[PDB]
Amino acid sequence: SYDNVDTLIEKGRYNTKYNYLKRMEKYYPNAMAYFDKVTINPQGNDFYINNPKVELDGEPSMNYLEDVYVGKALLTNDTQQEQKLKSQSFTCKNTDTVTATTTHTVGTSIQATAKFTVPFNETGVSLTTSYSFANTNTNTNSKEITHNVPSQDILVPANTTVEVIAYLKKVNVKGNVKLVGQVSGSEWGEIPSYLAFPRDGYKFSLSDTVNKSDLNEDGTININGKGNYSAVMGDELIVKVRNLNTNNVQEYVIPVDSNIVKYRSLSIKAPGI
Amino acid sequence: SYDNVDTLIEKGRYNTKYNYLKRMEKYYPNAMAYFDKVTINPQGNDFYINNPKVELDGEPSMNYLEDVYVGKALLTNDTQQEQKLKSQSFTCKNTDTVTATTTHTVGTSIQATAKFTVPFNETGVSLTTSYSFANTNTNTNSKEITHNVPSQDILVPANTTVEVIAYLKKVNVKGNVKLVGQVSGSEWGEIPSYLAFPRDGYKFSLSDTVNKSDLNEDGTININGKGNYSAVMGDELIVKVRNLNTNNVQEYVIPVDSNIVKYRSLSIKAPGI
Amino acid sequence: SYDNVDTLIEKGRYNTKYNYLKRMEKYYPNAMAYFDKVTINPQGNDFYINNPKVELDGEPSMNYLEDVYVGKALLTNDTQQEQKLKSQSFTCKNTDTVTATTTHTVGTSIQATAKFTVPFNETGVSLTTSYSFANTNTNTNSKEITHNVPSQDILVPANTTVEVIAYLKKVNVKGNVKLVGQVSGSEWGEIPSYLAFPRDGYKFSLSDTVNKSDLNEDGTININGKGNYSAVMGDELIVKVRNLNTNNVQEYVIPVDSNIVKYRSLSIKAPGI
Ligand SMILES: [U]
Ligand SMILES: [U]
Ligand SMILES: [U]
Ligand SMILES: [U]
Ligand SMILES: [U]
Ligand SMILES: [U]
Ligand SMILES: [U]
Ligand SMILES: [U]
Ligand SMILES: [U]
Repeated sequence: SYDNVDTLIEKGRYNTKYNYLKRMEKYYPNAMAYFDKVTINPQGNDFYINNPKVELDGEPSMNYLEDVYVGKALLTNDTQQEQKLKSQSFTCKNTDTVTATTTHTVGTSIQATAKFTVPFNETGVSLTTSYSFANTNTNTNSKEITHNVPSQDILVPANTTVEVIAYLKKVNVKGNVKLVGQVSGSEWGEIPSYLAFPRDGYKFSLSDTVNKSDLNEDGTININGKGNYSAVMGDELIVKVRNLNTNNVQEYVIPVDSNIVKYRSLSIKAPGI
Repeated sequence: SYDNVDTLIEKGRYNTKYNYLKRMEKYYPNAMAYFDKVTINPQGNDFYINNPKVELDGEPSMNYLEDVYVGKALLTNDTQQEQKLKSQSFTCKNTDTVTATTTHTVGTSIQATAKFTVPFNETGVSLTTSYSFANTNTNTNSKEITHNVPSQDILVPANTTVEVIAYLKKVNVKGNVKLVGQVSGSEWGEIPSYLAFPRDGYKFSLSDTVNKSDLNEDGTININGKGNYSAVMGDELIVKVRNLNTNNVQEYVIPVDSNIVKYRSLSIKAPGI
Repeated sequence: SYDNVDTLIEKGRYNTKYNYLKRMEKYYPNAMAYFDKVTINPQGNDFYINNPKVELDGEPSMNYLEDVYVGKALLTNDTQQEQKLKSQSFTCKNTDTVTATTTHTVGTSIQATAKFTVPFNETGVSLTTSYSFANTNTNTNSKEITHNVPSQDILVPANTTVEVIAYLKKVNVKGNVKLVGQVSGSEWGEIPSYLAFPRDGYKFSLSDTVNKSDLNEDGTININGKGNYSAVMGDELIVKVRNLNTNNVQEYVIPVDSNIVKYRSLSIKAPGI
């Protein structure tokens, strides 16, 4: 259980080149001193990260960022009794975005990717990016959403005008992910024959660079990288209605009903009932 | 109907210099090849953009940005009945600003300007800048506003203290303008006499660089540039009162009544009536 | 009363070097002309700023910046009568920070510091930094706060589900400080003997570089520097409950009860009572 730079672990080439000169120490006593005059030429691998998944390192933090104005309406009840009065429908085209960086890669050597869906729906519109395990990429996805607020029925007391403001709250969800998976496989190369020294075909596994305890059953080895994200997305649609005689304001959420969000038609009471 | 770089269109000097060498093709067959050995020297113009107006390319977007704290008050009713209790008056000096850039000029050659008033009043205080049609200028205007909230009468139930918070909502209105107008007039210059070549006084209109269809009646030609803006301005003044026994909060807008905004004196009910 | 660069005032070395050559004008008429061939070597001081205090140059400005989501809860009353229903407790670890710069030092020469506590408590958690009088330092202090919201009792009408959102308002308090205090003391040095010129041990006070009127009783002299700040801190904890039949939302402040803020357990009415 546990490991973070595939690249540092692949320096178990160091093992092949050392043990190599160690045999040669019998044939010539100054063997170790030739450490860098002897080149070691990689020629391939089947290195692979299995079941790459991104997951939440910590809980997400959420801030209510801004409110988007969506619409306005005066509704006028010049009657001696209370009336149901209909507001107009609105359309807001608003964009939900997320941007996602890899902060600590998992080594550079082996490529991998994994989708991550933003842990905040609240509208019916999900949002996904991905992370690259092996370089520090900033990827950015997004989605235009059209919120269709239909007419609302608003009870308005007698001799009251009423101001109706509608707005879409936005929320900014930030957090830290960990990139994880189970690395397998081997490299094969050659320590080419130098002067008196013999050629040496090699093949090391990554299993054999750590410890049989750290290693799993199935033979792979766990890796972790780091990554952050920051998304901005719609939350509730609010309708605030204000009675222009008393100036009291009452607040209402208009609930939800591709990339088109339709909202319920509600009947709601203005302050003064 | 339609055109965007006066400057590209003024390269109907190219027309005068070409047609010029075209006549000379009879007298000498290698005329076109002297295209850049022959200089063309402008000497004046009465180019002019008529009725320059800025106008809204798209609807404005509005975000409720921040709330400015304006004041606080505890109001205490240690009586066995409900009392009208007066809050203190406040003054807030707050600044409404707008900044405005030209994003795609209309060509560099001819100067023009046009005022633009920010499409959001909501306080009694308007805000205007302008755009330069011919260079990418950022201009910034602003206005200090002093909001004078008088004493408010607050009904407070028996044996209730009440906390009153007042604040000014700010709103951030951003959008895209288009700079428009009707260009007229001409340039006059000279293709000075070179070696065997004769001098050639010229005068071309801008009308004669496009197409009689695109041209208007009156003879001018329509132009468009681009421009954005971003203003931050006051919207409603809110008074929130909280009943300290139940902790319910009720919300109220205090309506409006040079660069001094006076607000109404309202009578309002604390939660608990 | 009044003074702002100790450093400009210490150029009453200029006084010692001038008056010095003024005596020499008798012995040789071209004395003033040697002004910079004569070196003046400081060797010490007991300069000191007494009772250094930071204080508020203007009132603070406060913006409600963002709301931190703290928790969510559905509470369901599938009974034919009204029920008290308990929400779950939450923990929010949130950080209150302040950053503070010195904008106009008070001269570079003499060191001093003074603590400044942020003029906004509202949680039970104060916040302090300091200012350096003599260089333009940005210092930043902060405090993790854990807000412990216990279970709340929420009256919920019959056949009503109810959504409960809890959030912590943050506020951004910015303003300008003035760094003040009463400077005392002296420098002593030497105008070393050059060619025909005699050595001259000196000791000037700072008192004797301005005017006996500006000077105080006790002999010191008032100084002022400038400095700004910007803190971000928690204000009220809000619980908003929404009745899912009518969609009305009522709002509530949950009042406060080291770096651990415990909150009251309230009994509150959902909309619909
Ligand atoms: U995991
Ligand atoms: U919700
Ligand atoms: U509100
Ligand atoms: U237009
Ligand atoms: U309004
Ligand atoms: U509120
Ligand atoms: U003072
Ligand atoms: U408060
Ligand atoms: U609210």
